Amino acid sequence: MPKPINVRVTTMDAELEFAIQPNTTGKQLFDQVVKTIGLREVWYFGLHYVDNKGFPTWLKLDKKVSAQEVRKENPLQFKFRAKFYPEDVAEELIQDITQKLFFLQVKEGILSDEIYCPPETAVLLGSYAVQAKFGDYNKEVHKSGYLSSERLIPQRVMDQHKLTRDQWEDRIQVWHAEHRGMLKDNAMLEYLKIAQDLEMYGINYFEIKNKKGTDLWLGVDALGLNIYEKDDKLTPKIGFPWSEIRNISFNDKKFVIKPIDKKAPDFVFYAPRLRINKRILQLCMGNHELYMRRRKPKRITEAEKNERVQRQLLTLSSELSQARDENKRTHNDIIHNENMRQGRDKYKTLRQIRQGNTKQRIDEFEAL
Repeated sequence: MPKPINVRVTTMDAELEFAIQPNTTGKQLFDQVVKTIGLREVWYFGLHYVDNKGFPTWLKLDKKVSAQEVRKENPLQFKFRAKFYPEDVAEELIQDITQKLFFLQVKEGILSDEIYCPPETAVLLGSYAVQAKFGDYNKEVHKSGYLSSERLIPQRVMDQHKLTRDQWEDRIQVWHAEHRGMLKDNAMLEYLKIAQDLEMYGINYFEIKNKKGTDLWLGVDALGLNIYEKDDKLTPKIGFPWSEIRNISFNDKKFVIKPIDKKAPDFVFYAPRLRINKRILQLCMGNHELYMRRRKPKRITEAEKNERVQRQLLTLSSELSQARDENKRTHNDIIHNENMRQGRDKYKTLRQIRQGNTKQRIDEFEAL
């Protein structure tokens, strides 16, 4: 008689605990999870685990779960998370639940400083998250200190302003009040629309090298491939949109990305670890396929589309200037500020690094 296998699956805000069988496939486990939570925009999501050798792995839906060398423990431990992001959160997400799971996952990344976020944006996001959780601010319900348990902003932002925790709470409350009338779901959407303009939003970074051995980063996202220099993960230097990419493959350490324009050269780079390379391939093909499906069945910021949000950000800029402690800036702070001083942003930079033909950009790449 087959022995049942106890599993535990967590989403950003729930846990599921049930038993599967030795013949249960990843797809069957995945389907049980999404059905339980009522999630139907399944193309964005996957189950993540650690294998019996210590490596973070995404579950294959085709294979038996018992055959994927999941770390032996009772219960087996999985995390249900977004593996891919939409190109534009505003145009694409359909369900409340889908929006929520993205909102929670992105917010976790911002708060942990996995995703760099400048002070004024961080604070405004914080106030939108507060609107989402609490609903309309009401002085007679939300007495002083209602925010005392909240993770409002990244520690870095707190470290560089001469404000107390109580002052941070006072300031976030004022902005919370500004969002009166906004449905919780739309506050979650507004949060995502703001966050999606961040330099590091939605990007998976991988250590790579060009031919002459220069250490670089590869960025894989819904829009395409970016190349970063070793000490600057905010500012891509060279870019290849998915529209120019025919296929992606690798062998051992060598990645070959072929062009749609057959007369263009191949984009070639190196990455040292087999397991990581399998993941890079999956992320590339996955993002590429979604990209193509959107088109064959000029990007601006949320601030630029949304005059009110634009004013809110600049009002916060003025409000935070006095309290700023200029000796507390981090490396990423410094990079971001210099980009801003030059008038740059995510989309301007993306268009800039994508100019020139494929060969010119590959030649730049090999020169780094």
